[PDB]
Amino acid sequence: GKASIHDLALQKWTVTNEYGNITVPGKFPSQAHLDLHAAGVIGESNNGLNDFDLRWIAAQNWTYTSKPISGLSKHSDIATWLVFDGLDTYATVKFCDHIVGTPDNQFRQWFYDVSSALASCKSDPVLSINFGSVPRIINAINASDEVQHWPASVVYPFEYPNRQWVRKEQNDFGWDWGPAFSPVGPWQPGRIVQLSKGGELYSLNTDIDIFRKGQFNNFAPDQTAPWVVNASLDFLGTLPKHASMSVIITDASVLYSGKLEGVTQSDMTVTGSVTIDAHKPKLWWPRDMGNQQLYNITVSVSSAGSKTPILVSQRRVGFRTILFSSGNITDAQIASGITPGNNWHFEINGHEFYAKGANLIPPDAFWPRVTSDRMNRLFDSVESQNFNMLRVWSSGTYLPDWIYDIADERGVLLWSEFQFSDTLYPDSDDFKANVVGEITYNVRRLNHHASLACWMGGNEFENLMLPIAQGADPATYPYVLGQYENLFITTLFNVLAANSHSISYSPCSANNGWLEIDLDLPVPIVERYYNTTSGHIYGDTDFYNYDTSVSFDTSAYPVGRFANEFGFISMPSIQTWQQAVDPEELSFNSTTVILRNHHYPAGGLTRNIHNSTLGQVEMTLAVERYYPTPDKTDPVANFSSWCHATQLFQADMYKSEIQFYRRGSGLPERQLGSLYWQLNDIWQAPTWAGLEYDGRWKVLPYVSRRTYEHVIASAFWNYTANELEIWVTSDLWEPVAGEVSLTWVDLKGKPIANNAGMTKSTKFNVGAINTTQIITANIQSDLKIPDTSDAVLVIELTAHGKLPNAASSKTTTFTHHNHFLPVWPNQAKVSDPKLHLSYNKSTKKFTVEATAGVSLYTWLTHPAGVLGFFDDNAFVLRPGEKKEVGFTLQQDTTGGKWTEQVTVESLWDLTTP
Amino acid sequence: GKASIHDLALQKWTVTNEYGNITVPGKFPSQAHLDLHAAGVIGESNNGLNDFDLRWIAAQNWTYTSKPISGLSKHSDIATWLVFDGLDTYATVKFCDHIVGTPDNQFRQWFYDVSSALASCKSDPVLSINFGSVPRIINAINASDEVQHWPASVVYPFEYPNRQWVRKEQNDFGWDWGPAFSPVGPWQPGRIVQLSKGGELYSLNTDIDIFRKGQFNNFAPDQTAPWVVNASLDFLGTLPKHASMSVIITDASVLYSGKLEGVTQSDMTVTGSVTIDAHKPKLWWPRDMGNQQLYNITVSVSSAGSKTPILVSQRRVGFRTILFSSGNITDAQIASGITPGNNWHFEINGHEFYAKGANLIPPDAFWPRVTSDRMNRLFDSVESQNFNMLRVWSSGTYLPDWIYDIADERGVLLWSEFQFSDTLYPDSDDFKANVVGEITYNVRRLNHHASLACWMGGNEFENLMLPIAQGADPATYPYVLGQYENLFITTLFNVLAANSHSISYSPCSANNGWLEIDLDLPVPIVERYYNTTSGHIYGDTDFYNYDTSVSFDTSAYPVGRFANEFGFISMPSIQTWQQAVDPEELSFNSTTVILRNHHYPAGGLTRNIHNSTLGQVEMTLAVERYYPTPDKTDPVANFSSWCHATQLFQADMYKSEIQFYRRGSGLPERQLGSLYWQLNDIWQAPTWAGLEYDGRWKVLPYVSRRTYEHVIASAFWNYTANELEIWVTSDLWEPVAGEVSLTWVDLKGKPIANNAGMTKSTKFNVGAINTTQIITANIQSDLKIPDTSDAVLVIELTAHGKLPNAASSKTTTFTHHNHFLPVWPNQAKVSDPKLHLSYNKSTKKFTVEATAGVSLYTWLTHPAGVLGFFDDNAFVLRPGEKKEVGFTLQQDTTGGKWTEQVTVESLWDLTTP
Ligand SMILES: *[C@@H]1O[C@H](CO)[C@@H](O[C@@H]2O[C@H](CO)[C@@H](O[C@@H]3O[C@H](CO[C@H]4O[C@H](CO[C@H]5O[C@H](CO)[C@@H](O)[C@H](O)[C@@H]5O[C@H]5O[C@H](CO)[C@@H](O)[C@H](O)[C@@H]5O)[C@@H](O)[C@H](O[C@H]5O[C@H](CO)[C@@H](O)[C@H](O)[C@@H]5O[C@H]5O[C@H](CO)[C@@H](O)[C@H](O)[C@@H]5O)[C@@H]4O)[C@@H](O)[C@H](O[C@H]4O[C@H](CO)[C@@H](O)[C@H](O)[C@@H]4O[C@H]4O[C@H](CO)[C@@H](O)[C@H](O)[C@@H]4O[C@H]4O[C@H](CO)[C@@H](O)[C@H](O)[C@@H]4O)[C@@H]3O)[C@H](O)[C@H]2NC(C)=O)[C@H](O)[C@H]1NC(C)=O
Ligand SMILES: *[C@@H]1O[C@H](CO)[C@@H](O[C@@H]2O[C@H](CO)[C@@H](O[C@@H]3O[C@H](CO[C@H]4O[C@H](CO[C@H]5O[C@H](CO)[C@@H](O)[C@H](O)[C@@H]5O[C@H]5O[C@H](CO)[C@@H](O)[C@H](O)[C@@H]5O)[C@@H](O)[C@H](O)[C@@H]4O)[C@@H](O)[C@H](O[C@H]4O[C@H](CO)[C@@H](O)[C@H](O)[C@@H]4O[C@H]4O[C@H](CO)[C@@H](O)[C@H](O)[C@@H]4O)[C@@H]3O)[C@H](O)[C@H]2NC(C)=O)[C@H](O)[C@H]1NC(C)=O
Ligand code: NA
Repeated sequence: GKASIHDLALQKWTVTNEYGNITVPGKFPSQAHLDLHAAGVIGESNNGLNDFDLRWIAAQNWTYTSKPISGLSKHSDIATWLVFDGLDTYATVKFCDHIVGTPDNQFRQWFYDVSSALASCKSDPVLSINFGSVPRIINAINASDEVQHWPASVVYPFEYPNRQWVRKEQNDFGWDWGPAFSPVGPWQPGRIVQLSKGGELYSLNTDIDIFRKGQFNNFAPDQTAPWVVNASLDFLGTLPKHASMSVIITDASVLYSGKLEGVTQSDMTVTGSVTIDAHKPKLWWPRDMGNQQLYNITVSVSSAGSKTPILVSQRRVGFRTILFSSGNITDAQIASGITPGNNWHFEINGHEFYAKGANLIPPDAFWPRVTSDRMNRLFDSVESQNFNMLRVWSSGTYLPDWIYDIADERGVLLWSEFQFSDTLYPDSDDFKANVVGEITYNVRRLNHHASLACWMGGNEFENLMLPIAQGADPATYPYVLGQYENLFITTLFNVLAANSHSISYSPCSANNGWLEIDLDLPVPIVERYYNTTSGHIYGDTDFYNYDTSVSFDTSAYPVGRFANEFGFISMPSIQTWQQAVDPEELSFNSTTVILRNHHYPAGGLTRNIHNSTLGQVEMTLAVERYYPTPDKTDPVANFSSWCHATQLFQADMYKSEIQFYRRGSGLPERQLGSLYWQLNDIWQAPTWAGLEYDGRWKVLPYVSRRTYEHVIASAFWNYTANELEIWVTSDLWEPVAGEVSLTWVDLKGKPIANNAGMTKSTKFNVGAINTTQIITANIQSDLKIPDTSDAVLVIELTAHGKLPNAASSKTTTFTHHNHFLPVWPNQAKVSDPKLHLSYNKSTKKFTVEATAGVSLYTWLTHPAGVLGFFDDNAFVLRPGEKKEVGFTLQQDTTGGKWTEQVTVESLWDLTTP
Repeated sequence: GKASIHDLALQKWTVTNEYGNITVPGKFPSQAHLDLHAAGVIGESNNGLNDFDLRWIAAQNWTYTSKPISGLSKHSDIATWLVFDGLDTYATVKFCDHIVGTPDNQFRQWFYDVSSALASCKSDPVLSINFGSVPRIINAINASDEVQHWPASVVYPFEYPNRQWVRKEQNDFGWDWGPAFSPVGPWQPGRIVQLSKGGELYSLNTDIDIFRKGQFNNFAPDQTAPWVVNASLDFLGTLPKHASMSVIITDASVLYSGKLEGVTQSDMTVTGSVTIDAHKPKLWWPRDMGNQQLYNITVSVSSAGSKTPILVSQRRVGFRTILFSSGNITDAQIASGITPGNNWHFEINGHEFYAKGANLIPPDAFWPRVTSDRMNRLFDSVESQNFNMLRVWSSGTYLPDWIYDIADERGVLLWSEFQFSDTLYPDSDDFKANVVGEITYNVRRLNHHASLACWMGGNEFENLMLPIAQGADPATYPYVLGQYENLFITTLFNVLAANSHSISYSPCSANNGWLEIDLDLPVPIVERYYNTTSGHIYGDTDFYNYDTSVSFDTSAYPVGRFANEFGFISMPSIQTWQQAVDPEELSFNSTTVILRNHHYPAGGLTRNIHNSTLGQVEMTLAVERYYPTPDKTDPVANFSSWCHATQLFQADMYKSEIQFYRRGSGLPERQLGSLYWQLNDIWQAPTWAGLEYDGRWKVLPYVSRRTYEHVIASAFWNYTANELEIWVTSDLWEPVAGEVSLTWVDLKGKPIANNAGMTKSTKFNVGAINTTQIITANIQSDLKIPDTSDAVLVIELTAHGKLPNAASSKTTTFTHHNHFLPVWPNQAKVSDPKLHLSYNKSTKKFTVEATAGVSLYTWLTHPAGVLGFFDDNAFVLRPGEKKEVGFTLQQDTTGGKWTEQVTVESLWDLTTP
């Protein structure tokens, strides 16, 4: 009596529009833009001005229709279900011409009993799914005077208005780094399940919660306590009374084989738990903190009398604790010298760590075409930059299991969020009920992933949208604050706590922490909000100061506990532009390039050249103020070269912020995180990304890689006081010692006399997760530099130590390269360094040599036909010094000839015709 | 009392669509596609699948509206005219809200008296021109059962149907090498003319006819007779009775200053003539036949009593006779050994010459954007290929004066045609009246150009469309034949003869000649048609055999008097593709590349993949049968390389035809012309062009240049009999002597023993415009080639002689390079020739060297940022031999760095991964 399953992917689909005049072959899973492009009705959606030209698609219905489905049993002993892991979004499902369901949530698994439709069916049943125009439906919802309305500043759009009314990925209606395609379709897998009486059940969803005994959300657990493994299984259809549960936990070697205890059951769910000795399971750690130990847990449900299980579920899991700590700074912390206020940090298995990484946005406007290969390449680039965390930004979406799997096994912590973002939302009973379906399904679905690090209720509420709402409508503000608490704390925190003991919570991405957490309270998390004291420090920080005159001025950076967002936009490579835009449109300010800059966004549906131009201007001023301004005679080389200068400014600014945040680990703030805005791009356009749509590295990720190294030497320049400081900062969990060499040369590479009055070398000791000051110098009073525009300081650090939980006693050697230029890059008197470049096919290394003088911001550019990244880039090179640079080849289309097309350049080349 | 003129270009224009929802800035002259693209409403019309996607434009009206026009006098002593040199096509002209005209001919100058509209105007007048949707209007015309209809095979479309009903450039509705944009707008210049009573007149158009006294159309004039200069001037408005005319003719040094005699006048025209001694004017000749002597003739019209002229007109003219000879082969010609029948050749100033060139199609789908620079570059490429003639193909259009000017001064003969093409046409009274406006205006306008070489009534009537009509509807055929004669002979020949004594005529582009020409006959040209005799030869030839198994088989080529059309399609360069199509679409058979191949055309409005694919297949089979078939690992290099093989096949086939046509000059046919199909491209697509849209040379023009040299040595291979013949052919007007070296080597460059049994060198004598056989050899019986797949024969000719009408006694040296391969290129055992390439900035030469062996089809490719052509390309190179190759730089965008981006390759490179 096994469950009979027809995968909807193997069925045959046709897609039709609303007006009866467009019919093309369909795919499942897909969305209509993708099936239209596949048939040649449209060009690649990311191209040209398609954000405008393709709006006829979002404005109408699309229907996915199967051919008659064969092979279903028509015996009435049998229950026939439709199971949909994702439908995007408002849809009308029909089976043999009967409306069987009307789904309205992208983020929910839907299931419908079609037994009776099948029975009435005079031939093989056709399944059809009629997907609405989302703008039209949300416009119709909003137009009613019977629903909630908010001030214009609170619901101000990017492109389409009214997004707060639909449980759909919010960026689908446009964002300040992406287009507004509002795609629809069967966006995740789906199938038909036929279940026979007294037979096998079907598994819908499985919540595995591995926690320390006594553990609660948001509180540090007892690391000496036994593990509790709790398993709760959702299913279709009939589980008999007095059901029993057993589990086998094996190395992903049996850890445990046993029965579960305290079994409970209801109509569609069965739950049990088991306790395991603290000494048995090996711990999961993030990358560079130990092993990524995982286990397979298979859970079987049997029924009194039955020889064999009728429900079996398997997940891959880890044994670890991950705490997000946002409560008060303790007396103990205060006496240690930490500024009072509220924490904002993470702990893994009881250990504090410095978080290093970025914000992950959706890699594509069409989730169905996002591949395993594409996401594996992206994770390679994340590891290589020395990340241990991504913030999975809201709102794109809840990531599919397969993406958390990648994180799990590589050791990247995923700070996760519910899909609510940069606006205020409804809190009627029906909207909430829909949200609760969503929060309950996804919290349960995702809970077993070792990479999952926290849940936050949504993006930018207490730090941005709530105070906008207070300002915009003071009289109604306490009402909208109550809805916030009611939805994001009372409903949502209770839902998470009901389904997880292991994952901590915050009602939004940035806030001043909590005063109390207690489920006995009507609002179980009592937020601090603005109940603050002068001198105290709370919360994580943002930094988006676009005034280019203070960009490198550390007195303008925020003093906080964790930096979860910060950035400036930059152009992508010309090779990236070349993917999406016409050759004649390749200039800094062409109409198409400007219209693709959504910084700043249109605020609606117009072609807003003015707002886009504001971003164009920010980049232009940044370059003009700090970097040589290209003036290349070939207009193509001029565009390419201007694109690269914008990237240099972004890299250097992020470096400047990251080293300041990291040093803060050892100052009274005790800063413990850096997540730059933003890791990646959704299309080809000027943004905050470090990784372009296809994966190509900007200058940023090469610089952040170095600046995210375990042990770094960092140069801090107070340019008003003309004072230089060099600090050494380490994220290791034990003290380390080492040395930094400090070599002053002119831009031809000749040493400056007496090393400009500075020591050639100095030793250091630095505490665990801490910093130490090793040099201070007034450039005019204490150093003797004959010409500051003909000077560079080359900094090399070496240190010895162990990574956390290292097995081997053999100590690792840590090295960091850096430089300090006592003027702005545009003031440096660089000359042609006469770079030589060659490739060695045996060693697979490029050799780069400066022959005539010092090269600044040396830069290798791989060609179009290849994907990957170099082991270093944007570096200082002195003549005679030979540098070897390898490349991680992820994909090659050039049959190996790409090595001959690689080029090298430096700052000098920005200045030539 | 001077004429007051407002140029409509300096007025301010707005363009609006039919439905009130599109408004953009306008230009005059322009067309709506161009003004829409300029405003960013659409992308470049030539891009992607815009032939489909842009059809919403042709389907509706576009209105060009001025701002209120200032500065017109409102005195009723004054006549105010609108003068339009071209409006495309059906339009409604309004002036101060009054319909003043409804033009319906692209090819006519329209003028309208708006004096009364101006007088009623309560403020400054607005001029508006509402342009129709042409498809809609011709569909409406055709739908009426009151108009003529033809069999489907006769009016079979390319894309839009019904084109026979509109006097508009026929290719605007699509052709088998171009798109169907059906553009509309003020496509040529226009202005407002205010004329005061008793003042200056305004010149509309001026017919200058310089002929030999007694000369008539189509008959060889007397070269010893005096020149008659006839000047007929069209004007607005009032010329008083008893007007007089004088002329000054000056070097373009007075040739003549005098009065005109036999003056006649009517309402809008004044005419007079003057006779000049045969000894006074220096003659105009085509390029490489003498000087391009031109003169300025200024004609003034004065009135009894008036001190100064009231009408002045200036044209640039030449003194020469050009005969198109299509009458019977004379007894004299027969006794000389020429096959009987009818001639088809040209004579310049009484001398026969061999015509060499190609068919010129419109360079752009939008005539307004065609520039002087663009057409100058095209004429450079024409001269460089050794052309002396272009056939200005119908139907595109009647060329503007400025293009004939370029031809005039460079010496390129322009065989010109009336705009009727590849279908049969109406012959109602209104249609004819419209045509007569057209033929009369353009014949008069163009007559003074020395480059003008003939008028033919239209393309493909008697050789194609008439026999299709006889086959398709035998009963109605005599009726449609009568309309043909009535329109294209009775009406049109009379109209030309009324306005020109100097320019010969043919009722269509290809026919068997005439039996009689006599204006006393009801049909003044009595066509031979099919009144033929076995063994006799008539007419010019076409050749479009697409069966690749006979392409190089000279027994399949047509034996005629002149070859006016012949070809095979080939892909353009990848750099050309890259202009118009997405990167992902760059493969031989992508959907976009296939859809842009209009060989074969859709036959209507569908996306006809099947018909397009037939052309794709022709090119594929051609390559597979004869040339190495690329299999490059990089898909981009694979596409590029497949594009180049198609070009090699086209070049070699044209060479094979041209040398066969030219040799025919000395055989009983006495062949006297080669015009290959086609010179140039209207957009980026696989076609018969030798010059791609932007001007880039295919392989074809490099090969035809050599094959159009004055003196050539040509290899004829009968591959069934395995016989080689080498002939020397000369187009000079006097005998020449010289020598040809014949060097047999293997593909490493080592001589074959005893030169394979062939003489190393041989002398020749060749008659004026004639040929001589210098070698015959059976490859197996008479030669000793150890391995025919490891053999090449390198042929170099040198000769001494004079070009026609050369002043200097110093004789010119003529050299021609060629080769013979005794197997097909795909059978040749080529090895890596190890080519070296360098550039010398002082000499501006590239040096090309084969280091390791013989290189076949050596090929330099200039990069994207530069326009021009090399002085040689696609050549055989033997090792040690150094070849220098210069480049005519027409435009550079790369600031001189393009020389470093030039690459070289050979046949060998098609075969590598
Ligand atoms: C392992 O794990 C698990 C998980 O997995 C766990 O379990 C858990 O637990 C928790 C705790 O307790 C809980 O929670 C809770 O909940 C509730 C509700 O409930 C309900 O619902 C639910 C849900 O459902 C859903 O889902 C599911 C799953 O999947 C399924 O099954 C179903 O079907 C459904 O589904 C649906 O829906 C959804 C949405 O929702 C969607 O998604 C889907 O699709 C569909 O549609 C459930 O679950 C439940 O259940 C249960 O119950 C029943 C009876 O009733 C049974 O039958 C069953 O079997 C079960 O049982 C279990 O549980 C229970 C409890 O509940 C117990 O008793 C038993 O024993 C067993 O175990 C139902 O149906 C809610 O309501 C709650 O809340 C409350 O509480 C809290 C604490 O806890 C607090 O805080 C809050 O606030 C509240 O309270 C309040 O109210 C109340 C009344 O209502 C009262 O009493 C109190 O007092 C209070 O009040 C107060 O205060 C206020 C203010 O503050 C004032 O005003 C007033 O006046 C006063 O004063 C909670 O949350 C859950 O539920 C569970 N789950 C399960 C599955 O089971 C376990 O535990 C673990 N283990 C270890 C060892 O650890
Ligand atoms: C384009 O796509 C869209 C989306 O797919 C299509 O719109 C959808 O059309 C279907 C079929 O008509 C509807 O389902 C049927 O609903 C009726 C009830 O009708 C009322 O309810 C609707 C309310 O819609 C909501 O959205 C509106 C905006 O459009 C908004 O203004 C309104 O306030 C509602 O919004 C609230 O609720 C939303 C959740 O629904 C929520 O997200 C919002 O936030 C908000 O809170 C109105 O459109 C309509 O005018 C009426 O007011 C119902 O009677 C039908 O019931 C049948 O099916 C169910 C199972 O689903 C079954 O239990 C019943 O017994 C019954 O079955 C029997 O009848 C069938 C035939 O009717 C028969 O086939 C069957 O065999 C049985 O015999 C059904 O549920 C969707 O509600 C609607 N969705 C929308 C609007 O979002 C649209 O038609 C497409 N257009 C084209 C041209 O193709
Ligand atoms: Na209010």
